[PDB]
Amino acid sequence: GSSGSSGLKGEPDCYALSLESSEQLTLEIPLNDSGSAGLGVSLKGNKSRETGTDLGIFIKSIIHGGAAFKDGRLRMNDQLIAVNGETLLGKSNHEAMETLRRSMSMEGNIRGMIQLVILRRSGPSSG
Repeated sequence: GSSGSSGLKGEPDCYALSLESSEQLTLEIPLNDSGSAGLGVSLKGNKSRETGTDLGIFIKSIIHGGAAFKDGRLRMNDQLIAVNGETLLGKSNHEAMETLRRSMSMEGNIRGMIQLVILRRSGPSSG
């Protein structure tokens, strides 16, 4: 490591260090007691007419006093770019949602947990 620079007179730019890019979070929810029935959360599908495709799947709302409640800390409208390592965007509203319950009973079986990969840009253009 160790490396830098000095000088520069003007700098045709405010500041550039690292290119910005959407962020991703990884939440782990155990399906030990919940798995029995399932996650315990509801999702909603969003369709786009501008594209004519399926934006994907997004959380609807976490049901407190439950299992997901723990992770409920999150907020609905959480696009599921994947789940348990399985992609969703590649699938449709049905399929996708069909995979969840799958991985929920599949991973929650041998594993007992489910991972949720969400994508949230840096900032929703605020300022």
